[PDB]
Amino acid sequence: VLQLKLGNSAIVTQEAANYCCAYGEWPNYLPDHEAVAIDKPTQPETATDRFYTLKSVKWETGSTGWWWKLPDALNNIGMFGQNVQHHYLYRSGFLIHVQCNATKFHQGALLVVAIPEHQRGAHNTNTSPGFDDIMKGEEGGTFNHPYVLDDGTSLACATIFPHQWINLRTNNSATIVLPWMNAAPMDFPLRHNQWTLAIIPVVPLGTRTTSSMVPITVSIAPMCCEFNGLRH
Amino acid sequence: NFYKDSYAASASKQDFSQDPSKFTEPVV
Amino acid sequence: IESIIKTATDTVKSELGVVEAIQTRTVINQHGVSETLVENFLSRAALVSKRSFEYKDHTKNFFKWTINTRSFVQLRRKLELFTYLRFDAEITILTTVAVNYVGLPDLTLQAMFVPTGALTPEKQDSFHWQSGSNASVFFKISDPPARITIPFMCINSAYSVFYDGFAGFEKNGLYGINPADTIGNLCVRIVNEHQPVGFTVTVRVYMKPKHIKAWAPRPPRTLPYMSIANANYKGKERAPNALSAIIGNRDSVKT
Amino acid sequence: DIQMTQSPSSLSASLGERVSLTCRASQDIGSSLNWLQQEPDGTIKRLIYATSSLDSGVPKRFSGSRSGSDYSLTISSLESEDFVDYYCLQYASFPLTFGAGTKLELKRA
Amino acid sequence: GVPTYLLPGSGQFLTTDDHSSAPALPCFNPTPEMHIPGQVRNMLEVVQVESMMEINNTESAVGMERLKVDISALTDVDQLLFNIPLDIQLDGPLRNTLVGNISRYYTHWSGSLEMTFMFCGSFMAAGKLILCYTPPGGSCPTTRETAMLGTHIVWDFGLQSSVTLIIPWISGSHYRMFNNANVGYVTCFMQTNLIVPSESSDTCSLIGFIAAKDDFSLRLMRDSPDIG
Amino acid sequence: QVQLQQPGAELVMPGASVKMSCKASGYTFTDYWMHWVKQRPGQGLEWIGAIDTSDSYTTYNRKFKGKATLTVDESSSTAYMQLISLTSEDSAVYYCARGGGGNSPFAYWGQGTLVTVSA
Repeated sequence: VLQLKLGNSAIVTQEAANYCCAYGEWPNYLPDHEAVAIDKPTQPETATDRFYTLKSVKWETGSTGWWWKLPDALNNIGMFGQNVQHHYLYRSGFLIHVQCNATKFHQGALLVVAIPEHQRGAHNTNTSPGFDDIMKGEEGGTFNHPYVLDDGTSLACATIFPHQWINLRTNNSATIVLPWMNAAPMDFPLRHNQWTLAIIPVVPLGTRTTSSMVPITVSIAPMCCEFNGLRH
Repeated sequence: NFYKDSYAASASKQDFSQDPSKFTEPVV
Repeated sequence: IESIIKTATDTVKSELGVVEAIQTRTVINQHGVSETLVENFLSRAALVSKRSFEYKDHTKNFFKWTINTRSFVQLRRKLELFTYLRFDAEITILTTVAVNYVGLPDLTLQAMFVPTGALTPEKQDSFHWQSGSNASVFFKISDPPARITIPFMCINSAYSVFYDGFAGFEKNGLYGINPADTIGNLCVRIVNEHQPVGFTVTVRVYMKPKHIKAWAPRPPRTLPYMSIANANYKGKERAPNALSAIIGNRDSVKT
Repeated sequence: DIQMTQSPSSLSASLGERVSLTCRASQDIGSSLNWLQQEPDGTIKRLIYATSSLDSGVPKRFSGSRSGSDYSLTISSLESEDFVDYYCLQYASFPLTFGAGTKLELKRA
Repeated sequence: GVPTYLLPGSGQFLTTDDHSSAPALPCFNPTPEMHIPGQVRNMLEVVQVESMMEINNTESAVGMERLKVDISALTDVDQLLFNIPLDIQLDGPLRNTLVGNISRYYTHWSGSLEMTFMFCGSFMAAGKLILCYTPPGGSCPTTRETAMLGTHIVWDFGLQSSVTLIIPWISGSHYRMFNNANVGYVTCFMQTNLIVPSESSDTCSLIGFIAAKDDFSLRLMRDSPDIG
Repeated sequence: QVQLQQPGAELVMPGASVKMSCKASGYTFTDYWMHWVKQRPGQGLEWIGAIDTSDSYTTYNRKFKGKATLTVDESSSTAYMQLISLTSEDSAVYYCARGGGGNSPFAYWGQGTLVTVSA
């Protein structure tokens, strides 16, 4: 019921106590001692703080999952998509709200995990994936084998990353806050992907009828954005 | 360490500090 | 909460009806946690390079290996537990000479480190071995093995084990390769000239990282490694370590 | 995308003459490369895979080596059936690409 | 100068030794340290994080559905669902976890474990279960009337959606050594039938979790057999 | 023991669609990749695309993106290539290869089809 309003937009949200700060830290502006570039970073006030709602994916019983690499879905959207190609460097955090709306008669579970530095892989071939296979854009991608997380690791151990559980009993929504995770203070928008947002249906959907469709809405708020290398 | 560089010294195992809170309870 | 923990915490004794777990007692646990530290865990001397060049009669005869921890697979899954790593490399070169009774002469070897960005016109006798800018070490066969410390060389704060992105800005860099991180090449040759003897020299290079700082622990890799350049997986046909069954199979759930 | 540059595009040689075709890649592809033999009848057949190793059933006259910035296909002696269209292929990274191709000619009058 | 004599074992190369060595690049300034979230200063913090037990692995279990335990509405009363061996070295539900994968690099392991169960079924699903922990050398009961004499809890789906099960550490030795029997078991029966409405699916699911307590310790590092 | 079958001519007027067929036998078809390569009369070879035999996932070239569709059937153990909006631009000999875990190679090829479109 409680509505979260940041920027020129807002979304009604269900109350969830004790949300997830990734690795127990809140994203903040770049401190002076960790700065490198001597220029003045441009700081959007309400511009990059608005909620960017992606396309709602249809979640069926046989859906393996979905993954959105940041900031790949945000490469072109809104005014923030402009600053992607309009600036040479950036650093930002993300406030991710994933809300799955369904009645009390649906059963299932969703594992929403934010994977820092996710290196994908292809099944039964030694060829490295191409450029379009990695970077989807706003569309996103679907796991081919979510049990191995497509990287060869184990899904049972995926809980080491920041995550929240969406169960159709207790809470139908999740909120994850991702600070800046990088080796370098700033990075290149079109090249490197710091985080990855993965929604994995650990327990599939079920009901009496054979066909059931439960939508999932994903919202991303780029908090604490900075930009350098102004061009064009 | 008798050398002039600090990175060439012996490995320091004496740091026992921990913060389990950022993993098991990643909440505020 | 960040606090200093020397040993595992103790246990408070327990004590009709409630509205926690079981009945406990007071136990003072003196078991040390020092050996589980990331420093003690990641730091061990392992063999990252093994090569033996064929030397009998030359009347190629050296080796240079760009250092990457993916060559020794036990260390690869070891270092893939974490994302970013910060450590100082400690290299030790061991020289052993086999026989293909004459007796073993004492050769003089030169181990030279070439950092990334230094052009190498690679030859055994070419002048790039005598360059004063490149740090070199001279050691005989019978002696304590030569040991040097390589500092932390990077543009960023720490290495990237898992790099999501591409190389350079040409939009084609072979996915999974970080341009920022390359340490360099390690060039080793025999200082002495060609002696027509059939002895084979076997050089072993060990690396023990120190001052290790880790971030973002990751799940282990259950499936085998297809290639060293990327994360592709295949899996064994039968369990374990498969795509269908990673964990071994049993008779029944009630067994 | 990584481009494979195959040169020369054509050559003229007689029997018993050793020739070599050098392909250069923009990005380093590692040890992964393939050579394909295209017969004039429309059937393509592999020859070299992963540098050194050679197909079983293919005679040993075909060989290959890596200069380390480049890849070369060395043939000891030419034969009447050795005149084909050679293609150097990179299976290391998607998308996979082909070479420009090379057609062999015979010295005549 | 100073007269010195060599002790036995001088000049040897030991793999576990710790000493300062000559730096290869004198007067070199490394890149300054920047604060990176989630610094791990000890491996025990990784072990304390919960992870998925796979209870469904017997046969014909491929990937995802192995993480859940199927429960239908037609199952009868007082039927044994599953038993979970506590052996870390051998392959149980526990072979690959966050506590299991890290412990295979060691030998002597001492500490208390934890289990969380979560019911993923619908909101209107009723019924009760019983989770019976079996001490080591327990000789697991056939029916629940023998297992109800130990430490257990009757857990309702509707009231509470989760289970907290603490496994105490009971052993004679201060540590237990991995192999190259009967450490304990956790069993689940059917207290009553599963009651679901007519608009909800007949099946259900359960996801087991395991983590380590704050007293869990490890030592005597070794090589991981998991390679293959 | 192992071969590849891709016969046929398939001449068609422009603006229509075509669904090719590659039927592989003599090995395990579900466990190996499928590839497609075209042979143009102008002395050239282009890479059509790759498809995982398991379910769905494919990779396409930028030039042929959207003009080609790949699908496989694990029952009949066949590989299909769908093409739409055929213009006079496309005339070539389409091939289908296999690959695998090791080398992901082109080792086995098909006979090929002669595709000529005319207004």
